[PDB]
Amino acid sequence: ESVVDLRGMWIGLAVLNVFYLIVRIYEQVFGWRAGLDSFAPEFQTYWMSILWTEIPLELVSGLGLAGYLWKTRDRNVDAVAPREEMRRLVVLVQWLVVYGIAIYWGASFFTEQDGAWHMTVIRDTDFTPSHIIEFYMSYPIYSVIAVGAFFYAKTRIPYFAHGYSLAFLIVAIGPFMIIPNVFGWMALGVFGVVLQILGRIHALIGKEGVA
Amino acid sequence: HGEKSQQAFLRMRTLNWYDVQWSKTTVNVNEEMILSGKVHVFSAWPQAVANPRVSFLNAGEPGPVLVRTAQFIGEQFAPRSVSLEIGKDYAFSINLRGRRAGRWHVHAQINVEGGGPIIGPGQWIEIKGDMKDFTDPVTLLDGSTVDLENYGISRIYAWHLPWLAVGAAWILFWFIRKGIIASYVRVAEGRPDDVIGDDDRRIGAIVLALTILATIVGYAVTNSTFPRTIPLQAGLQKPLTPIETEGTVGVGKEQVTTELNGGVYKVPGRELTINVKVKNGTSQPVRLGEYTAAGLRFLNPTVFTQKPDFPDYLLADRGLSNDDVIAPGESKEIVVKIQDARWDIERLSDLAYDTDSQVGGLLFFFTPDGKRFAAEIGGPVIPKFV
Amino acid sequence: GPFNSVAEAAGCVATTDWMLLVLLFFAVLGGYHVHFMLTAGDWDFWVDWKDRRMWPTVLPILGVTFCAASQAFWWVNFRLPFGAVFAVLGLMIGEWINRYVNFWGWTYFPISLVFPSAMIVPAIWLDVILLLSGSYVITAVVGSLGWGLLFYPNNWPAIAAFHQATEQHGQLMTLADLIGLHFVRTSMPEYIRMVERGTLRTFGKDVVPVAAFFSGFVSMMVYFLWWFMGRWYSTTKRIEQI
Amino acid sequence: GPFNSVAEAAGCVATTDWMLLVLLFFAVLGGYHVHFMLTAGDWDFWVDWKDRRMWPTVLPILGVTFCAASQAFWWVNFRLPFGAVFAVLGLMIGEWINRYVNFWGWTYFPISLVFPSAMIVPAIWLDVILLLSGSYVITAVVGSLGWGLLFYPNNWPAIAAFHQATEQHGQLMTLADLIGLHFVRTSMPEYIRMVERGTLRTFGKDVVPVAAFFSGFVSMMVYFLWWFMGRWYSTTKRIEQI
Ligand SMILES: [Cu+2]
Ligand SMILES: [Zn+2]
Ligand SMILES: [Zn+2]
Repeated sequence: ESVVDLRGMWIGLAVLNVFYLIVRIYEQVFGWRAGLDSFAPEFQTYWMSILWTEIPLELVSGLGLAGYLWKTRDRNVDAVAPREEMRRLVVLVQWLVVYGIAIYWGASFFTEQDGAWHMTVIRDTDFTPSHIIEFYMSYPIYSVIAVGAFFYAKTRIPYFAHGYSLAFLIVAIGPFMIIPNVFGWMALGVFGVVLQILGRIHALIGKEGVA
Repeated sequence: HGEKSQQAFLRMRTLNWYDVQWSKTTVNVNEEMILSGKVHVFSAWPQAVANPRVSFLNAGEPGPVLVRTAQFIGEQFAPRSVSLEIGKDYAFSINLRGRRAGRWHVHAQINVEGGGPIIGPGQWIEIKGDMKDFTDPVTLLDGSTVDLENYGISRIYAWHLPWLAVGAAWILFWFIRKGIIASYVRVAEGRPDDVIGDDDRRIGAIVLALTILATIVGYAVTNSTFPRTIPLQAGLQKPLTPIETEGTVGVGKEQVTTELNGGVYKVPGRELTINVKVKNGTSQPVRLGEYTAAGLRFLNPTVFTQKPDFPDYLLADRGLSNDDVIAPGESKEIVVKIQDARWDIERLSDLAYDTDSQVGGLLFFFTPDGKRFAAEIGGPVIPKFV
Repeated sequence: GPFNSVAEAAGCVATTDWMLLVLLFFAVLGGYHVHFMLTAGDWDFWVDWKDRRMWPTVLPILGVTFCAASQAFWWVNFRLPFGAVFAVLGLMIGEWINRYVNFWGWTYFPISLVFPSAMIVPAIWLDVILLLSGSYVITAVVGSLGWGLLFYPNNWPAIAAFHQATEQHGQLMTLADLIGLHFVRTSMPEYIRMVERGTLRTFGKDVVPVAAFFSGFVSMMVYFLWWFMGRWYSTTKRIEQI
Repeated sequence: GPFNSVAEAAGCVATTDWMLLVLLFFAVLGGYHVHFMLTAGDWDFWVDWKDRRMWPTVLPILGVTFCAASQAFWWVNFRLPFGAVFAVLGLMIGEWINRYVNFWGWTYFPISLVFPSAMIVPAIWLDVILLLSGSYVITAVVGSLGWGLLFYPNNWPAIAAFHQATEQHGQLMTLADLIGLHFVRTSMPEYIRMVERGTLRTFGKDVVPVAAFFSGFVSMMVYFLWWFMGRWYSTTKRIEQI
């Protein structure tokens, strides 16, 4: 045993961060001489190929990940040893870190990236290379990852099972309320989520003069 | 690019682009060219589009591949927004200056305030050289010259980066001097106070007092460099001057006039046939030379025997015809046949999709000598299916 | 604990501490950035939108939102005095990375045209007013007033070089206006702007000072509201039904 | 029971059941109709208001309101999966009785001018999405997205006949435009309408699809809000003072 692992995290982090880097290099190259005129055949082969492909892949990956965490759920969750709970909830915190990164790329990088592209074209279509990446890839991805985080918590930690964390809810569902054109109700309930984890870390030790 | 996807009737019945030319199609980094032309604001300006009272000239282009060095319209340097008057004509020009190597579609463009972009004709410009070589530059009032490409930028980082750093150090400091979990626990248990108490406050009182000092200093320092500064200069410009030459829709003793009397356009999708009631208010026999729509030129090969410098795309050598010098003072109704693939390709044929099934544009009539006399055409046209 | 030694206990605490800081930092960055981007725009994107009236008004007011929520989370639950700066720096980083890697790196707009608003300084004021008086009420007032006032000055050193004057074909322009005209944006006609254009009801000479005081006073309200927002986003409630 | 037999108990349950179904139907009809009439108007009243952009936007959004509250009542307290269809049918009936008995029967406007918007189909999607996943949250999202999307196509069969083209005095008109011009209303000048009139910011060809999606996404929010409204209207609280 080791309560702290982290391999899973680094795998998810390298696989996610290289992927986006490939996507950014891909748009630097095929942004020009492929993505400026959506009427051209190059738009079909280089841009719509991504869109038509990613939507189903993300939808299958979403349902496939939920379905898997559920089938493999802990049917004996109330029986979990203090140590194994401590491990399961370090894994939650792993999920949430990957989701932190996912949210950065999706909501910061690729969203404001759309800002500069709006000043580049006059738009043939709703599906600009910017949007294809931002709305149809970048956002679904952290949406999926968020649902995973939630599902993992519901199926492995007694607390997140029998309940629905209201804060975790807002986190998993909030994304499905992002819509642009054409103040404040946002996802930021990770605040609640980490307080519930801390609530739970606190309780997994009675002899805490050591901190 | 993209204009192909804007609604036909809007393209047709807002700006009627003509005499658009591009001075050089090929330029090195740092080399100028002028993009110039004329524009007639259509008199039946659509309701969908706010009044062109409040407008802006522009180079449609994919980012700053060429740098705009000045532009003019009306008869006026126009870095700010201008007023076009319904049913009048305006000359414009843009001076552009090569910046990124490649091959690029540079249109004339005008945006109207509650309107959107209206995209004039474009041409491919090859820009060759190395973007590293690009310079402006630009003369300040105090006599100096700056290179706008680079100017001011490190002064921004010199201020932005340090603070972003002081930013992080404030976070790391607290995180590390008594941490996250350790702090959650203390607060949740007994009181904090084991988390914060002077000298923790002293640190903050200090840091703040430095921060405001650094803020004052940086302020008084930047007023010493740069002691005379103006606020951004914004606002609509005095009314423009229209083209009075010579001419030229609704100007001078000599006019041509063109009432549209119904028309038919096949869906789909290459032909438009129109009845035009022409009045020759000139003193010379005139033949119809040209229909122009949305940038597009439909030429009469009888008049344009051969055969102008103009973009691909765009230039259609069939807007036939019927040859019969319309006579001076005469008043005649002629059947005009706009045929060419370019109608379908630039999606004017998608008129059948619009909430207003109606053409606009200009007709050009020519004397036996040079003179071109211009008339606005526009009105209801009916689709004929398959 | 549920730990094999004291070494495993300490090693876990320190590394969950890192993961939490990093996940919280990028969580807030996303929320804050989308919100801000969609509102404060526009004025943050473009040098020639940074006037004496609009910008130093809309920005402090839309920007204080997530600082207050972040203070609410960090102060109430940990007594950590970096909620404002945490949020603000996040915004800065999210913005800067983008302006450099994309506005410039993708689309070749020079950084003089697209540099962000400077916010760390007021963010600090905000954080230490909360530290010195563990009262959100005193902060919501005197803290966020300072947040307002401080905005313009802390931007002035990045901004002033662009407010030097040029003459271009007979007509005065700032360098900002000029960087605007020069580096052609396809959809930024000078009129979509929303910068100060003069009024008959201005007396002075006082344009920036009143905009500063205005943004201070209005931020107080926004700060009060968003503090509580932070509290509600901090909720540890379970619900039973969906 | 307080019943003399089991026959009296059964007879009571069955006939109080009817009475409750009939009082609830007509109670919901009343509220829904007044609300809808005052907001969705206007687009519902007139065939020449049923355009590609406004109608398939305002209608699903304003129409989802009472469907959500009705689901909030019927599902939470009884697990009956007809809250939407219940509301929606009521609206249709209230509407159709009026168009036939009054718009036509009293004021002689032909039914092709005054027929209501088709809504049963999206109402069904809404109800069975709630039935398959006893979740209002999943319904608020996917249910009410399908509500939006389904609106236009379920209207198309009733609407399309009137989008055939006619030439009148050298100018194109739809039959719907014609029915509007012909059957003179005293206070319906073409311009009070609020239908699509074109824009420079439309690309395609895509007018109905984006209206459909827009309505789906906006309805989610309205659905969320109106669910909880249905909850609060469900209140069994007594208050003690007036
Ligand atoms: Cu082009
Ligand atoms: Zn259980
Ligand atoms: Zn250089």
